[PDB]
Amino acid sequence: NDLIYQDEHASLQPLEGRTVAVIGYGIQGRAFAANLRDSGVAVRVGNIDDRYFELARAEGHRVTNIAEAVAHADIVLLLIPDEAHGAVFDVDIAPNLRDGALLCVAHGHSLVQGDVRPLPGRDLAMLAPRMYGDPIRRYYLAGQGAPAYFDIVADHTGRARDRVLAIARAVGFTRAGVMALGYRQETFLDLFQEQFLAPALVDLVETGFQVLVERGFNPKAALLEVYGSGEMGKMMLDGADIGLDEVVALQGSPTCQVGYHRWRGRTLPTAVRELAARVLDQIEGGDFSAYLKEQASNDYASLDDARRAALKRPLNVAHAQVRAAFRFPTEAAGGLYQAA
Amino acid sequence: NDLIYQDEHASLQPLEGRTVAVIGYGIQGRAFAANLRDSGVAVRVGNIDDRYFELARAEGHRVTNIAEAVAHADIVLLLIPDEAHGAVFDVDIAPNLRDGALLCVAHGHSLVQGDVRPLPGRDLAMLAPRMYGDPIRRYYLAGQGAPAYFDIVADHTGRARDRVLAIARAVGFTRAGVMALGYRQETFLDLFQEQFLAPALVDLVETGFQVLVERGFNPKAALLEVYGSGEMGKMMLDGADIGLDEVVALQGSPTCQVGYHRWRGRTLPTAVRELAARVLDQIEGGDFSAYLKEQASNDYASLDDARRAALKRPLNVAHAQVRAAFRFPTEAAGGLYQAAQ
Ligand SMILES: NC(=O)C1=CN([C@@H]2O[C@H](COP(=O)(O)OP(=O)(O)OC[C@H]3O[C@@H](n4cnc5c(N)ncnc54)[C@H](O)[C@@H]3O)[C@@H](O)[C@H]2O)C=CC1
Ligand SMILES: NC(=O)C1=CN([C@@H]2O[C@H](COP(=O)(O)OP(=O)(O)OC[C@H]3O[C@@H](n4cnc5c(N)ncnc54)[C@H](O)[C@@H]3O)[C@@H](O)[C@H]2O)C=CC1
Ligand SMILES: CC(C)CC/C(O)=C(/O)C(=O)O
Ligand SMILES: CC(C)CC/C(O)=C(/O)C(=O)O
Ligand SMILES: [Mg+2]
Ligand SMILES: [Mg+2]
Ligand SMILES: [Mg+2]
Ligand SMILES: [Mg+2]
Ligand code: NA
Repeated sequence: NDLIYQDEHASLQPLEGRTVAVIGYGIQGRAFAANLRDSGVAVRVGNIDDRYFELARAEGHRVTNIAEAVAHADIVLLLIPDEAHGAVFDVDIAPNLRDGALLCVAHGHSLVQGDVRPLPGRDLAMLAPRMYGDPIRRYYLAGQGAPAYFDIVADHTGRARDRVLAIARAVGFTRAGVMALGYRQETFLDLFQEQFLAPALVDLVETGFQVLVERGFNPKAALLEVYGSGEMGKMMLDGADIGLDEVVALQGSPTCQVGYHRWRGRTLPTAVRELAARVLDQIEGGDFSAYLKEQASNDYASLDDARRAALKRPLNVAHAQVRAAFRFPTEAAGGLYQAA
Repeated sequence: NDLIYQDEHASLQPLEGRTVAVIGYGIQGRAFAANLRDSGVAVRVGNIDDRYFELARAEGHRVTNIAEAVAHADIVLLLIPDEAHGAVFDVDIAPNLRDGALLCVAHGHSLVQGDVRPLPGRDLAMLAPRMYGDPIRRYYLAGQGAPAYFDIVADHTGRARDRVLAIARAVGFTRAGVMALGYRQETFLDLFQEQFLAPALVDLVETGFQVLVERGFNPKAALLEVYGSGEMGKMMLDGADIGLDEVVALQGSPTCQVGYHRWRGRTLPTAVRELAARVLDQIEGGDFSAYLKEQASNDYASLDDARRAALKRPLNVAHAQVRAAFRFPTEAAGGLYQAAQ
């Protein structure tokens, strides 16, 4: 039976007189660092000598190297890329982590790989948000939050749970719900979303766009319908609330609803389900983890090549033409991470 | 090259001293009515004797039967289901449409089928928003808009275009962009999104949930990752702004990016391409239109059954379980259609 913590199940008492070192000031680090400060938690940033160090200083944080941040903290949040956990743990964290100190990862990968490990006298946990940085930050400022999963891997102090959930509460996850889930399950689940679901959603949008273009439809209009209008985006985000079939029922004309229900449950052949299983086997079997380590140890040059190639795909050429000629509703993001 | 109107390309001058009859107070009707009212346009609602009639009165609109609203209007927006257009046009609109009056549809279907036709002495246009009612209304109140396609079908007065684009500005569509597109192409494009893409997107989310649960993953966690968390919804909506591959490049960890690009462009078999082609054929050759008419004739009895059947699929059973347990952040839609500035 699932164990889910909300605001009534956590407090900031565990953080009284304690310092949190946010290690890394990237997509997660910046949001955690911002939300912790605004919740009145004493917070530090530990970062290498790169652009994120300068950004942290620009947004008013105490910033040092990782070793000094860890040395001066009761709670350490390791929010750097997963392939870099091993070296930073062995060289910078493990040697400097105080007795009774808590170390938290935001993803189970490094724990499954044995790159981050329990240490005598210290607490090890996962607090893994189900959302990226900007949304977590905007939700927090509007008195809301996104969900998280947590796992208490090692608890020498016996106070690991209260401290992990106090961190979750300070960053806002308890406003949605923080659910117990093993670090190993979170790893395979998270990598599945990234490797099957997300690529497949975009491939499907792209297939809609490519067929419409081949069949002589206006490319701007084809792009707009398949996601560019924001309509498929809204259906999916409104669907998160009330349900996907329920969005079509509430919001679709009878013409739309009859069309939708003619093909609902019939569009995908069994080969899609079978690829999903192949992707899961690769994640669980160690094949992905090996591929990731290869792709990593060049400062991700093969990823740079892929990101640049993607921007010249027809869909993305058409996106730039539509966005130049159609204004999309956005919200000002300036000072979003400065003190509330 | 495309014809795309924004705010600097339209004005409210063509609506000075003119009345708009909104026919229907549904998803589109309620949104048009509110945005028109708030933009300082005199508006009336024409509606049959159902709950939408009472809703329009409760939200403070002048409501009558369709015939009276049309008879007292310079511009008429036909915002009822597409299969009801034929009988309402013949009985309520055509005999009461003033000389020099404009009739607009928000979808090209009734025009393709010939159920709404040009009338001597009058203007006929399509103004088809690329968005449903709630977002249209929320965007408007934020000083933003949804995109729309327009087509001038008949222009007796010579003022059809100015008036269509005037309505578009009043409702907020020109804050995004209003593009000239033929009613026939809008019909097939709009139906294709509804009949191929939207089902495929939900079928794919469903496949994700099903494979995870059948391999013994926590059902609540599986539901959350495939859409329930809002993350995949946020990726698609943010992607509308900056691009889908760009969202993953800006917001995804290096782990996420390496995984995404390992399978991006390799997930779908050719069968999904061929299905989209099959759906376009059914739409273009009149097979869907025949199907919709058989469906409409039953008072949408089959639609009621499928809607109730869908609530019992494991995905939607897991949805209610997740939503009872996790709080999802949403704005109060309660005041959304109340009078504004
Ligand atoms: N991307 C997301 O929104 C989410 C991230 N996570 C997890 O959170 C953690 C942080 O991920 P992101 O914020 O996306 O990462 P990111 O790509 O934004 O990481 C940037 C930060 O990592 C530091 N960094 C990078 N390589 C380093 C190295 N070799 N040594 C030291 N510091 C280094 C940079 O200085 C910078 O502060 C990861 O474990 C990730 O799996 C999980 C949930 C959501
Ligand atoms: N659903 C959407 O978000 C969008 C709809 N459209 C188009 O807008 C038009 C309106 O569709 P929705 O607002 O979604 O429909 P809806 O299902 O919300 O329509 C409800 C309204 O239609 C009236 N109505 C229903 N049957 C009627 C009949 N037989 N005679 C007279 N009035 C009747 C009701 O009294 C009520 O006012 C359609 O042509 C549709 O294709 C296009 C763009 C977006
Ligand atoms: C409910 C969403 C997915 C579709 C709404 C839409 O854009 C239409 O043309 C219609 O419902 O007829
Ligand atoms: C950017 C979206 C699709 C994913 C963000 C997320 O949930 C992760 O675990 C990650 O980036 O590593
Ligand atoms: Mg994730
Ligand atoms: Mg439609
Ligand atoms: Mg549509
Ligand atoms: Mg991840
Ligand atoms: Na429903």
